[PDB]
Amino acid sequence: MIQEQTMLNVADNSGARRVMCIKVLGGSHRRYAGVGDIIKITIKEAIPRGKVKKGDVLKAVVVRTKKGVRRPDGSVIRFDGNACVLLNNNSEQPIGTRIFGPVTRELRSEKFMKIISLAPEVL
Amino acid sequence: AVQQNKPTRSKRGMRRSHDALTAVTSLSVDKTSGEKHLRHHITADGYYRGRKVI
Amino acid sequence: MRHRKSGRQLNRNSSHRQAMFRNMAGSLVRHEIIKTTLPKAKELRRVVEPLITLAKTDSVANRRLAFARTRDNEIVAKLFNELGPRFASRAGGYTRILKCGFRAGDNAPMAYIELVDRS
RNA sequence: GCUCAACGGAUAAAAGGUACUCCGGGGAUAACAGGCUGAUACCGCCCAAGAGUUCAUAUCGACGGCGGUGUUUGGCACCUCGAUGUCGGCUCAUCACAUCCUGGGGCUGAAGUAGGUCCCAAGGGUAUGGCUGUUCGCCAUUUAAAGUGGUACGCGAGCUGGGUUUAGAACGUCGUGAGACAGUUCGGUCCCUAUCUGCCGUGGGCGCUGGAGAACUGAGGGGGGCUGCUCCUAGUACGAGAGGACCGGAGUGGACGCAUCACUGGUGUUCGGGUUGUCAUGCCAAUGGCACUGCCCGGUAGCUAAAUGCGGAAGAGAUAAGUGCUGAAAGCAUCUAAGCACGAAACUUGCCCCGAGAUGAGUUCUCCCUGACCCUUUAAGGGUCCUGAAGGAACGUUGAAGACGACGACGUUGAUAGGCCGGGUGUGUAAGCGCAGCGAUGCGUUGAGCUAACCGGUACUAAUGAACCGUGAGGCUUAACCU
RNA sequence: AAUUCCUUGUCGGGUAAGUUCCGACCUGCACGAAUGGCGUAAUGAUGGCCAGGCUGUCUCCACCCGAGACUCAGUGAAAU
RNA sequence: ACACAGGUGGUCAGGUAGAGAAUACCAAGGCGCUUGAGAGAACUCGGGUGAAGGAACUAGGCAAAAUGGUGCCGUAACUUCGGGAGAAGGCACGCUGAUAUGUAGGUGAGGUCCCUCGCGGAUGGAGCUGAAAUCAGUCGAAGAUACCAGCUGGCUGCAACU
RNA sequence: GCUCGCCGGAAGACCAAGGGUUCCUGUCCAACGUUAAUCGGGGCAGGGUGAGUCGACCCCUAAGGCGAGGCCGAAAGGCG
RNA sequence: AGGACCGAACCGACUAAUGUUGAAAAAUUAGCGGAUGACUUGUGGCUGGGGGUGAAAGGCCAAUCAAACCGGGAGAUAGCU
Ligand SMILES: [Mg+2]
Ligand SMILES: [Mg+2]
Ligand SMILES: [Mg+2]
Ligand SMILES: [Mg+2]
Ligand SMILES: [Mg+2]
Ligand SMILES: [Mg+2]
Ligand SMILES: [Mg+2]
Ligand SMILES: [Mg+2]
Ligand SMILES: [Mg+2]
Ligand SMILES: [Mg+2]
Ligand SMILES: [Mg+2]
Ligand SMILES: [Mg+2]
Ligand SMILES: [Mg+2]
Ligand SMILES: [Mg+2]
Ligand SMILES: [Mg+2]
Ligand SMILES: [Mg+2]
Ligand SMILES: [Mg+2]
Ligand SMILES: [Mg+2]
Ligand SMILES: [Mg+2]
Ligand SMILES: [Mg+2]
Ligand SMILES: [Mg+2]
Ligand SMILES: [Mg+2]
Ligand SMILES: [Mg+2]
Ligand SMILES: [Mg+2]
Ligand SMILES: [Mg+2]
Ligand SMILES: [Mg+2]
Ligand SMILES: [Mg+2]
Ligand SMILES: [Mg+2]
Ligand SMILES: [Mg+2]
Ligand SMILES: [Mg+2]
Ligand SMILES: [Mg+2]
Ligand SMILES: [Mg+2]
Ligand SMILES: [Mg+2]
Ligand SMILES: [Mg+2]
Ligand SMILES: [Mg+2]
Ligand SMILES: [Mg+2]
Ligand SMILES: [Mg+2]
Ligand SMILES: [Mg+2]
Ligand SMILES: [Mg+2]
Ligand SMILES: [Mg+2]
Ligand SMILES: [Mg+2]
Ligand SMILES: [Mg+2]
Ligand SMILES: [Mg+2]
Ligand SMILES: [Mg+2]
Ligand SMILES: [Mg+2]
Ligand SMILES: [Mg+2]
Ligand SMILES: [Mg+2]
Ligand SMILES: [Mg+2]
Ligand SMILES: [Mg+2]
Ligand SMILES: [Mg+2]
Ligand SMILES: [Mg+2]
Ligand SMILES: [Mg+2]
Ligand SMILES: [Mg+2]
Ligand SMILES: [Mg+2]
Ligand SMILES: [Mg+2]
Ligand SMILES: [Mg+2]
Ligand SMILES: [Mg+2]
Ligand SMILES: [Mg+2]
Ligand SMILES: [Mg+2]
Ligand SMILES: [Mg+2]
Ligand SMILES: [Mg+2]
Ligand SMILES: [Mg+2]
Ligand SMILES: [Mg+2]
Ligand SMILES: [Mg+2]
Ligand SMILES: [Mg+2]
Ligand SMILES: [Mg+2]
Ligand SMILES: [Mg+2]
Ligand SMILES: [Mg+2]
Ligand SMILES: [Mg+2]
Ligand SMILES: [Mg+2]
Ligand SMILES: [Mg+2]
Ligand SMILES: [Mg+2]
Ligand SMILES: [Mg+2]
Ligand SMILES: [Mg+2]
Ligand SMILES: [Mg+2]
Ligand SMILES: [Mg+2]
Ligand SMILES: [Mg+2]
Ligand SMILES: [Mg+2]
Ligand SMILES: [Mg+2]
Ligand SMILES: [Mg+2]
Ligand SMILES: [Mg+2]
Ligand SMILES: [Mg+2]
Ligand SMILES: [Mg+2]
Ligand SMILES: [Mg+2]
Ligand SMILES: [Mg+2]
Ligand SMILES: [Mg+2]
Ligand SMILES: [Mg+2]
Ligand SMILES: [Mg+2]
Ligand SMILES: [Mg+2]
Ligand SMILES: [Mg+2]
Ligand SMILES: [Mg+2]
Ligand SMILES: [Mg+2]
Ligand SMILES: [Mg+2]
Ligand SMILES: [Mg+2]
Ligand SMILES: [Mg+2]
Ligand SMILES: [Mg+2]
Ligand SMILES: [Mg+2]
Ligand SMILES: [Mg+2]
Ligand SMILES: [Mg+2]
Ligand SMILES: [Mg+2]
Ligand SMILES: [Mg+2]
Ligand SMILES: [Mg+2]
Ligand SMILES: [Mg+2]
Ligand SMILES: [Mg+2]
Ligand SMILES: [Mg+2]
Repeated sequence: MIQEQTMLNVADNSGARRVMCIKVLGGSHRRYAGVGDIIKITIKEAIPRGKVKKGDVLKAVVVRTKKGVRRPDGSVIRFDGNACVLLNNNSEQPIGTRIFGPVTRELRSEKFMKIISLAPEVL
Repeated sequence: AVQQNKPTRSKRGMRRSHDALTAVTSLSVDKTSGEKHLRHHITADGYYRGRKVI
Repeated sequence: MRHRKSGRQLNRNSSHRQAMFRNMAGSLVRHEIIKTTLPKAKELRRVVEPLITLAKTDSVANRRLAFARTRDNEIVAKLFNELGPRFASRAGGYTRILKCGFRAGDNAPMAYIELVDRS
């Protein structure tokens, strides 16, 4: 359940560590963002020398959520923090070449095949 | 919030029509004491369904 | 809302309702019959009948729990000595409610709650 | 003898402030609002000089002209000053179409996607943030779209008081001065228990023509009507190419609503446990009371959303713009005058709910009492005895029903409530005893003890024998049938 | 600027976005030197802005505990 | 104006915790505050908790929420050299035993010498009270465990400050 | 009478100011107590306040008032 | 030592909420500032209306103050309702 002003960590290695969500894509009055939902974020805390800098605005995807996902059988998979992976505003493709931490099987799709492969663990 | 015109005795009586009282439909009589008491209650002496409790 | 719930506030908080019920149960055990309002006489059963079933099995832990619930040694002793064997054959139904009528000061319903084995 | 010039001349002689303010008055007279008109504002229409590579009208439109709304700034001051409370914001909406999207269509200087203009269409929807008190407006990022206006520039007996607008103080300016500035800055009491109309919901009385208990027909009314993205058709139609379809299907989701607690969680001061201070139970142990539930840790049922199921329709009828067929007036032509057909989220049905007080008071299956007497006012008459039915009402146990009413279940021929047995769930090895350790403490008895609203059972207790209301074959006229 | 109508004057900093804030430019409608000017260590129930934590302020409310509101018994007003 | 949630000067000051007249629980002592009962709708007030975000609400962090005590290390720009500063930030806190059959310390007897000789002094430790500190162990998610009990920093205008 | 809860640097005990029988007993329930009431600071009757050591009275004065005569002032009167 | 610090009695009233025909003709609860000094308080006295006082708000002067209250002029006047 990600919304505006939500502070997220960064799973990739593009040079960011803390980001702030500003919009959720999908339609009108769209307030909640789960895993696999494209959102738009700004960068608040970034490493000195990285692929991005502070103040940049770009799209991102959610791979981990403290609220968690719900499998059809009822088995809910939660986490201990909210993390996201950066993308591009035009191509919607990841910037970094690594994915820290595990991911969820509710993320795999023709658009995110480059995230599950780089993730060391898939749930 | 206050009235603007004085109501009438007719309207007052119409309102008070539902403020009446309903009497007791019927009373109960003890089998052995022959008194008159309320339904499912005890008499003034201590009788209930013929037995004595006081 | 109130759906499938239980218990009656009786315009009192928990710390007052528990103490009032404890005092009423102690008085009922001491006198074998009392007069009170009908809702109180109905809610006292749920406190006194389990308290009698506890005394139906004599031991140390049961007496300690009854003392914790009542705070009256002279009441718990009687409960474990007399009421125990007296109601050891009854599977519940240790109280009998008889309506008394009403009251003058508040016109509230009144009723006598007593033990079935009293006379 | 007086520019008494305010010149029929109030004194021989006289300036200002009040937001510290006060009285009598005025809607005769001011600002917001309401009213009349529409100079202004907005919109619509007419000729066509032209722009438009030629070509006025794909799309704009001069120099000019004609109209509509009463939406802005405005004119008059007709209602209100023995008070109609005012800008903006929050909640709450409703109506209109000169429509932002969705729907259908015409033209195009429309190859296709994407577009421009115009007609019909209000069924639905119509964004979150930074700045500012701000509507407005600038910017960031979405959206299928982020509409125009009216409702006392909607809504303060619904909320707010940021500004404007009282008394305090200051800055800049003016005034020699008290003071003044829709110039600025700091701070600065928003009362009302609803009498009537209205609305959301729930009931009592009576009537529907004998009464009672049930199931319905549905006149009529209400609720909803929104759509994105991906794939197939198809990288096909189209296009020298980048690019990229109409129609028709499939799937998954966003905002909205209805329903529910099985699952994921919150609450759960009525369950269990940890722990601090203090008091008490003659004392240890063990407990109880208080200190927000003392502070916390989990958590039963129930209620819940963030949780999961479902819906927006398909289809039919009549249609607007529009496209047509045949076809004359007008020997041709022509969608029309006769006739026929297609055609939109607009309309009526279709989906759900209420609903015969629908007084036009409806329909159907059932149940119930088939006894006698007298009196004037001779009748839809009055009274007496006997009778008291079907059924209902009242009291009680009560409910996942409920403000009180009302509704549902039960009442000794009974599981309705309470209690009890077993189980389940939750909390987490109860008290006591023994052992080890100087001791705190741990270990075995022991997944023990306790266990609210849960389940399956159990008359142990409370729901009593009664009594009460409600009657005794049901009006007149006419049509058919049987006597 | 507590002073600037034009003004949200221009640039830079902060924010994804800053009519509010800070540092500069001077074109001071209409600053200015005891109706005092500049700065200033400490202080303010002082005005404004930003940040860390913090949370139902909110997203969007939900449950629970008590007092009222609801019914019954008694007393019993008011504005108009 | 009321048997009114207001105001009114002086004295006495108990115990356990505790720095204390703060706060919690109590003793002597005094009260349940002159309408009650019932069910547990909307809505109002005083509160408690809360799935994810954490000021995005709002004129405005208004209100609400949050740290909050002792000991110790340590603490910037600036400065009128006093301050800022409790700056910021960080660690230990319960209980038992040993050190020490209750330590350091405090109080201080009987019995000893002389003595102007008594309400006297040196010697002496009996008995009583009594921290704080270290080590080891132990129980709970949490040991300043309840009440009480600073949010902090940076920029800036005004007034020096009380 | 048996239990529950509350204040306890008070919601306890003495007083000075102020009030003036409200103190105790018997009795009453017409009006008062925001209900009833056998109760009460409500009605009626009766009783109760004992000082050489407390205070007041008294001695002495401060602020301050009055003020023999006195000074001043149209009367009143003002100051001392 | 401090017109020094935190924080009770005491004094005051900065914010919010309740209330606003209130428990109260300015209060209640949660917070708040001073709290050894330009402090507060008890008793008594003095300063009075064009005057008194005023760390100065046109504030206070007995719930009343841009000139207190009572009586008198007085049946002020009112082209006003
Ligand atoms: Mg009128
Ligand atoms: Mg009535
Ligand atoms: Mg039940
Ligand atoms: Mg009550
Ligand atoms: Mg308690
Ligand atoms: Mg002359
Ligand atoms: Mg003339
Ligand atoms: Mg006037
Ligand atoms: Mg007029
Ligand atoms: Mg006007
Ligand atoms: Mg009008
Ligand atoms: Mg041409
Ligand atoms: Mg006008
Ligand atoms: Mg007016
Ligand atoms: Mg009027
Ligand atoms: Mg007005
Ligand atoms: Mg149209
Ligand atoms: Mg319509
Ligand atoms: Mg339709
Ligand atoms: Mg901000
Ligand atoms: Mg308006
Ligand atoms: Mg308004
Ligand atoms: Mg009105
Ligand atoms: Mg204001
Ligand atoms: Mg003005
Ligand atoms: Mg000006
Ligand atoms: Mg109201
Ligand atoms: Mg009816
Ligand atoms: Mg559930
Ligand atoms: Mg369940
Ligand atoms: Mg749970
Ligand atoms: Mg809990
Ligand atoms: Mg639950
Ligand atoms: Mg205890
Ligand atoms: Mg013990
Ligand atoms: Mg106690
Ligand atoms: Mg033809
Ligand atoms: Mg033809
Ligand atoms: Mg549709
Ligand atoms: Mg179990
Ligand atoms: Mg054990
Ligand atoms: Mg235990
Ligand atoms: Mg054990
Ligand atoms: Mg075991
Ligand atoms: Mg059990
Ligand atoms: Mg300056
Ligand atoms: Mg300006
Ligand atoms: Mg700028
Ligand atoms: Mg500046
Ligand atoms: Mg100058
Ligand atoms: Mg100046
Ligand atoms: Mg000057
Ligand atoms: Mg000079
Ligand atoms: Mg000068
Ligand atoms: Mg100065
Ligand atoms: Mg912040
Ligand atoms: Mg009521
Ligand atoms: Mg009257
Ligand atoms: Mg009273
Ligand atoms: Mg009082
Ligand atoms: Mg003490
Ligand atoms: Mg409640
Ligand atoms: Mg809370
Ligand atoms: Mg908490
Ligand atoms: Mg939360
Ligand atoms: Mg929890
Ligand atoms: Mg959380
Ligand atoms: Mg945070
Ligand atoms: Mg904001
Ligand atoms: Mg906003
Ligand atoms: Mg605050
Ligand atoms: Mg403080
Ligand atoms: Mg400066
Ligand atoms: Mg400034
Ligand atoms: Mg100052
Ligand atoms: Mg200065
Ligand atoms: Mg206590
Ligand atoms: Mg105290
Ligand atoms: Mg008196
Ligand atoms: Mg008397
Ligand atoms: Mg007395
Ligand atoms: Mg007496
Ligand atoms: Mg009487
Ligand atoms: Mg009375
Ligand atoms: Mg009274
Ligand atoms: Mg008396
Ligand atoms: Mg003496
Ligand atoms: Mg003298
Ligand atoms: Mg003389
Ligand atoms: Mg004199
Ligand atoms: Mg000081
Ligand atoms: Mg003051
Ligand atoms: Mg004030
Ligand atoms: Mg206070
Ligand atoms: Mg304070
Ligand atoms: Mg202080
Ligand atoms: Mg005095
Ligand atoms: Mg005067
Ligand atoms: Mg005078
Ligand atoms: Mg002034
Ligand atoms: Mg006054
Ligand atoms: Mg005044
Ligand atoms: Mg005068
Ligand atoms: Mg005269
Ligand atoms: Mg007169």
